[PDB]
Amino acid sequence: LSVFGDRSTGETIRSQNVMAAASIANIVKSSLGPVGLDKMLVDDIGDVTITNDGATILKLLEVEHPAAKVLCELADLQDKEVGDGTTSVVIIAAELLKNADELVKQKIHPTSVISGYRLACKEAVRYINVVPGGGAVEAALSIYLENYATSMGSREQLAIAEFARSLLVIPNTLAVNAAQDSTDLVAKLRAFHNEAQVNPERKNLKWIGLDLSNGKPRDNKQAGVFEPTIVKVKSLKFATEAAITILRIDDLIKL
Amino acid sequence: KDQDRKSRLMGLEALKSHIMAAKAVANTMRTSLGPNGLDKMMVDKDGDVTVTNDGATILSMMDVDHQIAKLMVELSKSQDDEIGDGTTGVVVLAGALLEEAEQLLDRGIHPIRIADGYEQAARVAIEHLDKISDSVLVDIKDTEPLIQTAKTTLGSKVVNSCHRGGRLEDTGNKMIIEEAKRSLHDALCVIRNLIRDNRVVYGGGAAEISCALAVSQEADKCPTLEQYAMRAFADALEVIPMALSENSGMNPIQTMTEVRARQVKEMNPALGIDCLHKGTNDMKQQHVIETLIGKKQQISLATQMVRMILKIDDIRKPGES
Amino acid sequence: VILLKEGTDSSQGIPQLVSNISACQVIAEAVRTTLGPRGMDKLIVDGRGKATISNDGATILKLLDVVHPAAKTLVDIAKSQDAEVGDGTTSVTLLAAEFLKQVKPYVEEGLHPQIIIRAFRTATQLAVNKIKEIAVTVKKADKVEQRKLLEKCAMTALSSKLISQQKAFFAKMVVDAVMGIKKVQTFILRGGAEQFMEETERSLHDAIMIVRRAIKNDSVVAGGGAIEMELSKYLRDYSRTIPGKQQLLIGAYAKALEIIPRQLCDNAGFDATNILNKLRARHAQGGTWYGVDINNEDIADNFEAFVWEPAMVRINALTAASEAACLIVSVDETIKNPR
Amino acid sequence: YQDRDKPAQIRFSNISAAKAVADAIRTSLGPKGMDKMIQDGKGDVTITNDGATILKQMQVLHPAARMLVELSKAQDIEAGDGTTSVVIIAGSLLDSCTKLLQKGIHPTIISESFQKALEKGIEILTDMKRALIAGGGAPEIELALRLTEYSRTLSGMESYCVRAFADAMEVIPSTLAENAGLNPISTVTELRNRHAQGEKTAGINVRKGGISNILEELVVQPLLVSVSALTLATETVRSILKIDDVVNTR
Repeated sequence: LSVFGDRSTGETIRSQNVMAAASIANIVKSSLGPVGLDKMLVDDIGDVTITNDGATILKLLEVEHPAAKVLCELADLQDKEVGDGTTSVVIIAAELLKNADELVKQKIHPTSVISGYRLACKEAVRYINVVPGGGAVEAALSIYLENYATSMGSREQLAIAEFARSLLVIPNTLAVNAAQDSTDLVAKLRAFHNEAQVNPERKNLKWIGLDLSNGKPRDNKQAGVFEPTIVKVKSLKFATEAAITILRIDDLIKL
Repeated sequence: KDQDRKSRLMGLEALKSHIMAAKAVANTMRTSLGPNGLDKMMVDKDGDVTVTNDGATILSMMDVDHQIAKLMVELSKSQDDEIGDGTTGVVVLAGALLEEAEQLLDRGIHPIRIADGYEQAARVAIEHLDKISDSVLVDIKDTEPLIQTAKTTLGSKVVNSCHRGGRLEDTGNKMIIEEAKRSLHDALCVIRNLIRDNRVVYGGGAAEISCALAVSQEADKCPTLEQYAMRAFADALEVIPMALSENSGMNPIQTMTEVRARQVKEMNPALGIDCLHKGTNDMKQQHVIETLIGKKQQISLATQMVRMILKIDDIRKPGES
Repeated sequence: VILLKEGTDSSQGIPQLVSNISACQVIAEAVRTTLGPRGMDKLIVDGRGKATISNDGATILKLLDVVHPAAKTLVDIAKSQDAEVGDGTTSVTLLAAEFLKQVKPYVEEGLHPQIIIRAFRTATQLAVNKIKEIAVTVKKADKVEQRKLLEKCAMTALSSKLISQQKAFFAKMVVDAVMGIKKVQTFILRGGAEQFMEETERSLHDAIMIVRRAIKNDSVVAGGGAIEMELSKYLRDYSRTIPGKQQLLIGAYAKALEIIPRQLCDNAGFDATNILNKLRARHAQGGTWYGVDINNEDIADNFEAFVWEPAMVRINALTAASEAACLIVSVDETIKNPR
Repeated sequence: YQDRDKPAQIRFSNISAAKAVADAIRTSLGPKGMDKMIQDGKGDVTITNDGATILKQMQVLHPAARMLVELSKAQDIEAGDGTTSVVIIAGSLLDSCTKLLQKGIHPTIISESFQKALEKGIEILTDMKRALIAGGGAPEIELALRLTEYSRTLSGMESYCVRAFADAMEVIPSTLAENAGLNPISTVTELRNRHAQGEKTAGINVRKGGISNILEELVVQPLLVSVSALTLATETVRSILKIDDVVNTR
C-alpha cells in the first residue's frame, strides 16, 4: 500500500477515544457538586486561572483530541439549551464509554450496545416523569433499568445493565468530594430505592438523596434539594448521544 | 515442580500449530500416493540406507518429536491391520480435512463444530459407498477372479516383474526381498478384506469423487454451522485423486473436474483417474478396484484422527531444569 | 552491608494479593475449557516422553505441579473435593478464580481484604440455604419405576455421542451394571476402532456416575448452570437490600456464578452472550431450573430433561470455592526462608 | 521451480492494495454502518459513513487502489446507489482469487470463468430496468446458492473459479448481519437454507435486528444496482487479474 498518510483500526482506536474521554471527565470529576475543589488553568503565556465550576473549565480547557472535542461541543449544546448539568453529562458519558469498551472486549458489538443505551435512556425518562437531587434520580434508575433489562433480552441486557452502573458515578463522585465512604453511601442510597420498588408500603424509605454536609442519606423532598426536570432528562439524552457518537467510530484515517 | 522453562502452547494459535504439524506429515506422504508415488530415502541411525514408497514403512521410520505427529503415526498400527496398502489415504485425507478446517477457524467456528460436521459427512459418504459398490464372489466361493485382484496389487511394488539368490519367480537382493515381504502383507489384507466382504468399490479415485458429490448435496440439508465443514469434507475427499494425477505428471484440477462432470453427465457409475497412462478412464475396465471395508476404514480412521486433533487445544511438557 | 533480608525474597500488601489472584486464574485457564462432557482436551508430557490426553480437571491438576503457592492451595482444595464428592474439581477451581477476578478492581480501589471475606461467608450461607430450598427429592415421581428415570438420565448424558443411535441399548446395560470396562476391536465394548471404545469407556463412565449418584442422593438440582443463575438472581436481589460494602461484593459473588454456564456455551461452540442473556431473562420470569443445553443451541429446562446433580455436591463446591477464595484473599504476605 | 521473472509479486501487490480499500469501507455498509474518523492533513476532522466520501479523501497512490476509486464513481453514474457493495464485492473476489492462484491457475482462466458466472448471475437476478429485487443481502445469497449448483455441472477450472465467485457474494450479508448486531455466519447460514427452501423474500432487517420477510418490511431496490455492481466489479477484477507488471515512464 502507498498512501500520503496513515491508517489504523481495531480495539485500540475505540479504547483511545475511551481513554481520551475519561481524561476529560477526571479533569472535572472532583469539581462536581457545591464542595467541588478548585482547579488551575495555566495558559501558554504563564498566567493561571482558578475556579471550581465544571462548565467554566470545559470552556477554557484545551485538549488536542477529536473524541475530547465532542464532549466540549456537547457541553456547549447543554449550556445554551439549559445552562446547567454540563459536568454530569461529561462524567456520565465517559463512564458509559468505559463500560461499553469492556463489553466490546466481551464480543458485544457496538450496535447492540448503542441499541441498549437508546432503550435505557427512553425508559429512564419515562420513570423520571422538578426532581430530587443529590443522586436520588441516578440511584433509582440504577435499580429500574437493572430490572427492565431482564425483560428484553436479545443482547440488550448488558448494554442496559451497564447503563445502570454508569449513573452511580454521580452519587459516587459527590460522595468522594464530600469526604465520605462512597461505597457505603451509594449502597445505602440504593437500598432505600430498592425497598421502594418491592412494595408501596410506607415503612420502605422513598426518594432519598445524599447529605453532602453531614455525609449521610437525606430525604431531599423535605430538605428542599431539587433540580429542573429538563436537566436530568436532557443530561441523559446528551450523554447517551455523545457516547453513541464516540462509540460508533471504528477507524482512524490520516492524510 | 519443574514449571520453569515449561513448554506451553495454547489458544487458537495452538490449533493452527497442531494443524501445521499434521500438514507437514501429509504433504510429505501425499507425493508417495499411488503406484507412481515418489519414493523416500531413509537414513538409519546405524548407517544403513533403504528406499521405499510404503506409507506404513514411512511412518514407522519417521522420527517425529511433535506430539500431534506421533498420534498420526499411531494410526498406522490400527490401519495396516485392516487395509495394509493405503495408509497414505488416511494421512492425506486427515491432513486435507485439517487444512480446510483452517479456513473455518478464521470464520469463527468452534473446533468441535467442525468435528461434528465431518462425522456427519463421513456417514453420508460411508452410506454412499455401500450403494455404488459391487461384488465379485457373491454367494459362491471361487478362485478365478480373486487371484486377479492380487495381481494388480503387487504390480505397485518392485516385484511387478513376478506378480502373477535366485529370482522372485521361485516363490538377488535382500532389500528387494524385504520390500517383497510387505508386498504380500497387503495382499493378505486384500484377500482377507475380500473374504470378510466381497463387496468392493472402484478405486483410482472414483469413490472419492462420487462421495464428494453426495456430501456436497447433503450439505444443503444441514441448516447449522456444520454445513461449512461438510463442504470442507467434499474438497478434502478430492485431495486423494488430485494427488494421484499430480504424482503422475498431469494437471490436477483439470483432471479432477473433468472426471467430476464425467461422473455427473456421462454416466452414473463412478470413473477413476488413469494414473498409469493407460487407454482412458473407467477403471472398471482397468480392473483397479479397492475394498469396501478399506474405504470405510479410511474415512473412519481419518475422521477419528481429525476429531482427536481438533478436541486437543493445549500441550504441556516440562523442560530440562 | 548489614542487610535485613540478605537474599530473602518477600513482598506484602495489595501487590501480593493481586499477584496471587493472577496466579489463581492461570490454574483455571488450564482447566477452563475442560468444563462439560464435550469439553476440549489437554495434552501433558512427562520426562518419559509419553503424552496424556484427557479433559479431566482432577487428573490435569495432579500432572501440572505448579510451584506458585497460591496455586498449590487451589490444587489441594481439589483433592479434598475428590474425597468429599469425587468430582467437581473443575467447577471449584474455575469458580474460585472468578470470585477473585471480580473483587480484583475493588481490592485495587482500597477495599480491605477482610471486608471481602465477610461477603463470601455471608453470600455462601445464603446460597446454601437456597439450594436446600430449591432442591427436590425424586423417588417415585408419578409412580414411575426408578429404572426408567435412571435410563433417561444416562441417555441424555450419552446423547449426541458415538453411541447416539444405540444409546438406549447402552442406557439399559449401564443401569443394569450399577444394579471394569474392556474393549474388543465388566463391560465389553464393540466398535470399529480403538478410539471409539476409548471415548466410550469414559463416556459411559459419566453415565455410571450419574446413575450411581441418583441412587445415593435423591435430592437434586438442575444442572447446566441452572442453579448458578438462580443463586445469581437471589444473591443479587438480596445484595440490593444490604446497606454497606457487602452490596457490591455479594453482587460480585452473584455475577461470578455465571461463569459455569458461560463456559458450557463457549466450550460447546455456542454464543454464550445470546444464551446467558436469554437465560437470565427466563430466570427473572420464574424459571428455577432452566439452563444450558449442550446438544441444541437453545435454553432448556434441565430438570425436565433429567439432567440432575446432587444438592450436596453443589453445596460442597461453593463451600470449597469460597473457602479457597477467602484463604487467598486473607493472605497479605508471602515469606520465604532461604534454605 | 525457478520463477526467474516473478509477475506474482505484482498480483499480490494489486490484490492486497485492492482488498485493503474494501477492508475499511465494509464496516460502513447499511443504515447501521460504523462511522469513521477521517483526519485531513491540516488536522481537521469529520465523522461520516458515506462510502463514496471515504474513498475521495483516502488519497490513494497505488494503481489497483485507484481503479477501485474509479469503480465506485462508475456505480454512482450508472445506478446512483450501492457504491459500497461494489468495492466490497471486488475486494472479496480478489481475496478468493488469491486462493486460486496458489493452486496454480492462470488469471486468464479465472477471468473467463467470472464472465460465465456473471452471465448466469444476471439471469438469476432477472428471474427473482422495469423490475425490483429484495434488499438486505437477499440476492447475494441466491446468487451464492444457485451459482454453486452450476459449478457442479461445469467442468475444468470453471468450477473452482465460479464457486469462489459464489462464496464471495456471502460477504455482503455477512457484513450486514455484523453491523445489525447478529452472528455473521449463523445469519448467512439461515438465509441459504431459507433460500433453498423459500425465495428471495428472506434476508436481513437491520431495523428490527434479525431475519424477516424483506418484502413485508419495506426494503427493496431496483435490479440495476445489483446487476451493474456485478458487471462493473467483475470487469475491474478481470482487469486487475490481467495485469502482470507496471512500468514507469518519463
